[PDB]
Amino acid sequence: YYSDDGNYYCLRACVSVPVSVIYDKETKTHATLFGSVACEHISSTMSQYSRSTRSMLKRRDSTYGPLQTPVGCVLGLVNSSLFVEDCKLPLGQSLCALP
Amino acid sequence: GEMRLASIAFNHPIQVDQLNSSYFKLSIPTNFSFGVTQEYIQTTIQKVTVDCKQYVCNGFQKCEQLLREYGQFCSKINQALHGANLRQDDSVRNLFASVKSSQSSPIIPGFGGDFNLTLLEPVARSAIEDLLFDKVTIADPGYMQGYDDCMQQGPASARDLICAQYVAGYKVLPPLMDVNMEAAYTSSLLGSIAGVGWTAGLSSFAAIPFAQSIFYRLNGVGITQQVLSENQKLIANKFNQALGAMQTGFTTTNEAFHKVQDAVNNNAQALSKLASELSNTFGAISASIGDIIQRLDPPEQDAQIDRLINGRLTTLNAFVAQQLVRSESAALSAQLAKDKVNECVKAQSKRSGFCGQGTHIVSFVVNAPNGLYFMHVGYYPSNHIEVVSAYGLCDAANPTNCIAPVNGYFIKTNNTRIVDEWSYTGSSFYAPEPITSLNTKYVAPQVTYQNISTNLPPPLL
Amino acid sequence: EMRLASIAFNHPIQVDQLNSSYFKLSIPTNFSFGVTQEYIQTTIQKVTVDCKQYVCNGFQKCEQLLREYGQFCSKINQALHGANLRQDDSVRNLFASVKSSQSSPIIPGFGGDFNLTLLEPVARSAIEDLLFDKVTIADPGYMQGYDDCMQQGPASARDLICAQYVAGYKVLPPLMDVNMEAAYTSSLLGSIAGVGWTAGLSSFAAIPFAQSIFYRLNGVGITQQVLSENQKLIANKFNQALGAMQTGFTTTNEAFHKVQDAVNNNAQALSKLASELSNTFGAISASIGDIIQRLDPPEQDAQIDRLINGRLTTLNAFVAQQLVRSESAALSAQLAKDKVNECVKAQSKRSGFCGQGTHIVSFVVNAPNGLYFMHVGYYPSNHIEVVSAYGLCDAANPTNCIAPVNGYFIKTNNTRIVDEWSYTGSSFYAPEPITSLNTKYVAPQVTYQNISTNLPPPLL
Amino acid sequence: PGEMRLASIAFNHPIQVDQLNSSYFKLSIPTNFSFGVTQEYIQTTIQKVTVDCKQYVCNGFQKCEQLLREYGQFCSKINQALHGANLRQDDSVRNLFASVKSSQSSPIIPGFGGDFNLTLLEPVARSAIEDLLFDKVTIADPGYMQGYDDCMQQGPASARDLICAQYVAGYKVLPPLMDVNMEAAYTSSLLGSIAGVGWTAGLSSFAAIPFAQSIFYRLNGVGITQQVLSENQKLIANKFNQALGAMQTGFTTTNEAFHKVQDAVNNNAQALSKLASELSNTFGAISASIGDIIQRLDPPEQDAQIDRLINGRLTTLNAFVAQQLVRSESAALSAQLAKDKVNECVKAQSKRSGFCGQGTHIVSFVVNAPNGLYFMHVGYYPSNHIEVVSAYGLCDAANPTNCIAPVNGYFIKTNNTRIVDEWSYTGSSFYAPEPITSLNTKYVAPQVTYQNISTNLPPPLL
Amino acid sequence: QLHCSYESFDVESGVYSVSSFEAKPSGSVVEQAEGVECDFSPLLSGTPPQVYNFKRLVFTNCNYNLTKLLSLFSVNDFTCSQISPAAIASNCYSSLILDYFSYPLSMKSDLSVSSAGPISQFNYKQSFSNPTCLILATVPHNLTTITKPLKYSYINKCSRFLSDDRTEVPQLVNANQYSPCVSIVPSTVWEDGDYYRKQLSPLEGGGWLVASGSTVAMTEQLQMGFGITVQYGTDTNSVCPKLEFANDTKIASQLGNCVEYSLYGVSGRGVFQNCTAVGVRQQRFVYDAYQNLVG
Repeated sequence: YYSDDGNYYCLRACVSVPVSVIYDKETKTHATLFGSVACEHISSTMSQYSRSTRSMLKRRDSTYGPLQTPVGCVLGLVNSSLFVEDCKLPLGQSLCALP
Repeated sequence: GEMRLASIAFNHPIQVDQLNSSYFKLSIPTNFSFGVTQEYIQTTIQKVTVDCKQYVCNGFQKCEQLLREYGQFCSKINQALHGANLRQDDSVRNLFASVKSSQSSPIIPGFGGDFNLTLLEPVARSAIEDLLFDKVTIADPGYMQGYDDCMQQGPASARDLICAQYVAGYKVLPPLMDVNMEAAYTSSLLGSIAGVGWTAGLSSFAAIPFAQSIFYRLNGVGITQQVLSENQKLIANKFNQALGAMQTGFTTTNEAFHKVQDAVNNNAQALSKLASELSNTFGAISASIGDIIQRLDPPEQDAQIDRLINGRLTTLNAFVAQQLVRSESAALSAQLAKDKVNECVKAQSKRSGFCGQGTHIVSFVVNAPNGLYFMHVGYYPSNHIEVVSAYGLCDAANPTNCIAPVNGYFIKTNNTRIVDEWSYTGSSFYAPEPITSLNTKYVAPQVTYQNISTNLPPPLL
Repeated sequence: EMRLASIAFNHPIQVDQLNSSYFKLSIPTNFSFGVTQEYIQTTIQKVTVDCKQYVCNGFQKCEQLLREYGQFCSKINQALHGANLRQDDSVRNLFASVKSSQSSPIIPGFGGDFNLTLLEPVARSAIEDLLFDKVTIADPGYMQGYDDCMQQGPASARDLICAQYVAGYKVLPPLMDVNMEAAYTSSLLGSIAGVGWTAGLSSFAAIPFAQSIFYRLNGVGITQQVLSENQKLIANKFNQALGAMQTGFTTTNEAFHKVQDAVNNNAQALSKLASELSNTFGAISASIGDIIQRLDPPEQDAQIDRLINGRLTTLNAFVAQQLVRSESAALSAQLAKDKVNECVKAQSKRSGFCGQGTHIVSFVVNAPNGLYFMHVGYYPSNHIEVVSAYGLCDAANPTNCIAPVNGYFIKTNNTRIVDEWSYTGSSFYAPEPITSLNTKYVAPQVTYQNISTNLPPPLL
Repeated sequence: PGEMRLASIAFNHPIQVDQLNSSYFKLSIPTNFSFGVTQEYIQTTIQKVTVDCKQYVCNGFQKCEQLLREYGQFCSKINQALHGANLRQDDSVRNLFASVKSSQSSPIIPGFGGDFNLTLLEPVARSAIEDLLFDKVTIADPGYMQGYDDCMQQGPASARDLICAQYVAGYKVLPPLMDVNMEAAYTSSLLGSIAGVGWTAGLSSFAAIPFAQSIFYRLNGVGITQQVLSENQKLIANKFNQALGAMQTGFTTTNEAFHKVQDAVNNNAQALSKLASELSNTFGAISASIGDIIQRLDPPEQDAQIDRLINGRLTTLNAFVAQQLVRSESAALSAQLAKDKVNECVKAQSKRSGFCGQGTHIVSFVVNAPNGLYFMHVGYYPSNHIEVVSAYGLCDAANPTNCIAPVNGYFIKTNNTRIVDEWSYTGSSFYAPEPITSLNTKYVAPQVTYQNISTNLPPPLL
Repeated sequence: QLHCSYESFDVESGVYSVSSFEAKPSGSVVEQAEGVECDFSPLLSGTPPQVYNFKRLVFTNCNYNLTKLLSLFSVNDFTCSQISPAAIASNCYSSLILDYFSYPLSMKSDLSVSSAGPISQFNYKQSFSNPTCLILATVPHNLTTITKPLKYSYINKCSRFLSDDRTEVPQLVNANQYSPCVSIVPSTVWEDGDYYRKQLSPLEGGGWLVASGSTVAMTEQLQMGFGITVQYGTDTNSVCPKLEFANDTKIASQLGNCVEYSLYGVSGRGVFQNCTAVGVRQQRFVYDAYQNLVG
């Protein structure tokens, strides 16, 4: 838009953050991925918001910071640096997600 | 504990360093094991038909008159479904034509000698096929007692979609194949075993013991005959252990098994999608035609009926299209099964690729619902060692005397029983032996052949 | 009254397994040539759609109404053009394998004593023309074209091709040109004689057809000696199988049935389109001009809009159907290409592919929208059981051991052979003396017979 | 330019060779040859995507949230269908790679293949050839990392990527199952799986012999005689390198396999773009925007317009799922074809014809490509064919039971001044006469078409 | 068009389809009539009927000029459904049907094809299978052969009492037909709210027929209403506007371009040829399975 102050401004509308979750049915536990958004926009609670609570993540993630990964920022994933052929829950790339 | 991030492992191949000059490093396994893989090839779609009058409405006169305007849609629907069912039965006959053999061995208990052979029928189908049917979660079968299992002359706990078949106007057509005849066809394939060897096998029937056909196949992959004679009981033991693992094979981590279960699920899903649509209003006051008739003056009544009829017809059209697609994919899959019966089963194969990944040795097939289930016996190498080897050998006194190994390699001897500096080995297993005319052939001379100045028996001079 | 009956189950001939160093062996004592046939479709007829004329016929009210939907037609035309391009690609790819770097000239009397009805009437072939005559397809397009619509022709024409100019349809011509197609099938006949004598991927043998047949027969384990004795018999049985092709164009021949259904499917697609021109969507009439003549324009285009929308919907359904068929044809064309490069260009050992009678040479001819294959095959008969051994050895010297090449060792039942054992071909019962040509030295085995007297290979 | 020219389509006639009467025949044999290359693109996957079924339909406006509840079960069907399709794509990749890996391989070093140029060697990595392919590809930049912060206002105003439009549509583009470096390692292992190729099927043993040595073995596998090969070794390597060097000019729009790669890229792009355009597609609703219809309508009217907007939006999602299911299945079938080619066209020499390049078969190679695998097949092309006199076989006239026939070649009347013998042997693949010796022949049953030789044959001497 | 179809200024090379030529058709010819001038003279005299006493005219085989008919009355309401009001005068049909009755403008609220009024409940209904119209009009003072009713009147009830004297069931009028209660109701209603009953026989299924009606004051000049509907036939389409064929050219052969035509009011466009006969005679028009005229 051209403003009446004589300056062009541009508009990118707004964006949303995709989310996905890891569900381990065998232990009945879970962890999550915020994708491409990166951990610079991640905080312990969300002001945005996608669901009425985030507390199910907080059950263990009250004690941990967000972790950046090559796919994206995650919660509760832990850096174990293990090498495993098939986690049965791959995140794509060289990422994997052990039970 | 918290889930753990991890790298995906990459298994590295064993490295073998390249060497220059006239000789080279060679990698050979020193141990092996039998093992199995399995495959499920679906060959058919369950055949169904649809009463196109009863799906839409149920004898109310007003909708019948309204339906007459659209009666040609039903004719298209019925014809399309009929043609789809004809294709399914064409594929069955075509498959069976290759399954049948002109001749076979009789089959008795104790077949296969020292091999255990749990696949033998309980004369029958087979214990393995019955385990598959028991593990499968499929609803109780149609035809008998049928309609009286819908009816009050039975348990109140029945939950079969088959009873709902008589509400919805669905008809499930019986399979063409007849399970008793099907069991006979699988035994006929077992009767062609022993065997595929001794030329193409397309005329003559060898009629030899099963164990003998196994030794033939093992010699066909470069295992020396001498090793085979010394290890005969060992081979039977390792083979039976691989076969015994089939009792743990009916688990959810077995992908072929999982595919069988999902073929069953896909058929059930098609019918359940259809059942739920009977209650789906299209903005109509009710899903029941009789209810809207009872509640409405007829000039307004058929506005509601019309909305309801058109949505019902649309779901039938989508349903037919879905079936046509599935029918075509099944036909293609059936062709693949036929190819494997005429290749992976009827002969030993050198192709790799097809069959389980362990070279190829005899494979078997059994009946599975809506398809065939294959099992592939295979050879898995282990404990590889590196050895010195040469491209060939030739007499240093006469450059035209040149030989090269047949189906094996010339290696420097590491064995105390062989006085000769070089020895022949099988290619599938480490098995050094003296070089003799039976394991070698004359070849044109080459610069990389070793110049042997003393003792060579082939040629002696 | 119709009769209830059991489905028969043919039982395989049973052959008893035997214990010890020898075994029962089943061998045929007679055979017959026979044929099987297949139809592999390779193409879908190519059509295009005028997207203005299908919906409306130049009425000006609909022209302006149609403009709001003009991008749908652009998608429709583009999708159809891409489908047609794929059909042309498959044709060129197929022909690239059909062609050969070299071929034999072809003359009448080719194949010697073999009858060879497939030879062209120099032409296409009599067999291809029989197929074309049996097919019920409507008279062909392009020339004379427009005069089979127009009053300068018979009143009895019933071609959908005239209706093509009403509906705005266009049938694109086939790329292949039937005369070039005939040249390609003769080029395949010129590659015959032959496939043998190693890979055949460089050299061209240029030998008589009969010689290539004898070579193929020896390639399936028939002994050479038998082949020389029965040469006229072989030609006679072969011609009987070939003669049956005149009865092959019947409705019980499934390959023939498939050809007719390919024609039916193309015709059916167009007939569905034609019927939809009369289909109202609750509109007062199927004719646009009629509803225009009867209505004030504020009301008139409510009727026109309903009519346009349903007409567009049928075009969308039609395009989707064509795309699916085009893809299935492309896959089918790949299968045909494989058979030309396997079943036709070489004898095969695979079973499976080709007609079920081992494999011996197969032929292919043009069929509408595809290729029609014919497979010569070998059918065994009159099986007998014989005594046979895994091998033979020298009883005086255990390292002298032999086993048959491309055949078996059986106890002799023949009065001309003094030796207790005899060699046979594996395709036919034909006992003969054991000589070094038919055997090879092998490692010793416990099941080999110990021969204590007369064995010529090794003599000692 | 002038007027266009109508022209006939040319028909290339096969070289004619006469069938011939009696015991001898004309034989056509090439006198020259060249290496050449053919190539294929086999797609193996569909890009994996998911769709937020609430965000695509509406932007979280509350009236939609209330109305959407009536249709909530449609979304579950949509999500499940897409999820299963994506699962199948991942399974196909894992399945393929299990056959791609070798139990053992040669290390890869610079200078591999001796005199062969080998531009496929890694920049120790991918390969120079793979990089040429990826640069020729026109695909939009990947997300993930830094991902979203290249979409956000701190970036260029000129981005037009469907990838950052992903955060508007409720779209999610799933990451590929494998890291590109692992994929390169899988094909590095295939390069190192060459040699053994011969010496049986090679199934477990690893011969570990030089690449040039394996080539000569393959050339004897097609009937080229060893004497010829030893004379021409440098020449063969040079012709091979000329054919190999042409791959740097192979990345043009005239290369049909390359064109198929380009189409694969735009099949994925097209699917996503269709739905971006559908966000603006009013269904006769007052506006395609929910907020517009909220701001201009009394709520009893407003809800009716919202429902009309929702119905068409759901319909395009249903159509989209059907489209994805078809594509996923075709990719699975294509992946199966690739698997067989790895186990035939790549791992070993094949005699089949048809498959692989159209020039017999000699070694072939495969590289990574977007959404698939790209093959190259080296092939052999014959040239300058001549006709020669040839015989079905030879026998001793004095001892008719002594009959022989050539192995992997043909008996020809000699036309060579170094051979005093009236007959000579040449390989099936090339014209090059040689003396007839026991190594090139085998004993056969007698036949009437064999020549009656009354003079001199060394195999048998008598 | 090719560039527009691909939305670009540089289309990829190829061969591509474009829209077909329109083929320049010849100016029109007709086969309409012979026939005789319509006979609408019954409308020129007497008292028009009470709404349940309808008088109907049906025309076949004849030629007309409805605007001359219309000039005889002043129309205060002309509307139509499924046809423009002008086109009903210009279109040829298998029949032309007119219903006429007396009708005050003071009751005009009860006549429309969609009306819920007692006039439509029990006295008149019109089918929607035909595209009829409607007319409200009054009589000029120079039409002395026209006469008027003492009061305008209609039936506002027509139902049958159940034989047990509690339950009662309405008998709504059938489209294009008189209600059954006309057999007991008087030719005019003598007083507002008059009602009558008839015991019904066991042959009639029992019960009592019950009917009633209402009246409206007379006016200085008569008010009238009309219902008009038309029927399209196939070979029976003999009712048309008077021909304009004079001072034109010989018809119908041209042979020639695919000329527009009307034959007996059946519009279409096409070319004719002198072919052989097919059966069957006197059906005129010949058709294929797709509803396209053959000849």
